[PDB]
Amino acid sequence: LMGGFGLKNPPPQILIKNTPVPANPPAEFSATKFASFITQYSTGQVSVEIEWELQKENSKRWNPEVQYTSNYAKSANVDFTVDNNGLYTEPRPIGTRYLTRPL
Amino acid sequence: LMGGFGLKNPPPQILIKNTPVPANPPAEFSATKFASFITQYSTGQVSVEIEWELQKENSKRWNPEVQYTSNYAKSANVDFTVDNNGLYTEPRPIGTRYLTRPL
Repeated sequence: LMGGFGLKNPPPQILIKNTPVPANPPAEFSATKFASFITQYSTGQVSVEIEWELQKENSKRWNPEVQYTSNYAKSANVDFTVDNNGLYTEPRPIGTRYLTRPL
Repeated sequence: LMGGFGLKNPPPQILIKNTPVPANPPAEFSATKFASFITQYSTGQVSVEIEWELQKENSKRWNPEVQYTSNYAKSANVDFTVDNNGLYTEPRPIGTRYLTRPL
């Protein structure tokens, strides 16, 4: 209901964890669980590649369609860009429904 | 300078004429040119087929382009349509320059 593709078998959850690295243990054995660890974290790169199939528009409509367009007029910023502080923003929601089809 | 494709050898001129059909000549010979003809005209269909080659847009631009679009708001007529008397009209000139390229 929030929109998109209902899947019986969706893309799987991908789970990641830093492996615990104990700190120095005591010199005599204790059966108590280790509470003492070397503080650490991890970083890397992730890539996602998705192939999408397209359904082409077959229309015989004579007159021009409504299209999504950026405003041609001047402004202080460009839509869907960073500002002078480096903050990327999205000016508005963009749906998918522009082209038309007979009912 | 009015725009378009300069051609050394353009599409040729296609010339058409109704063939003259004399009216009834006099019963004695005259060498004078016929001035008297059966009035007629012609009608038919004409087809023109042009193949156009396209140059695709390769851009890496991140933000959306300016696009030609029809206005989404309501109005009394639809652009590029006939009116209630059957008169087809063109609301405005449409150029070709919307997509962008680096210089």
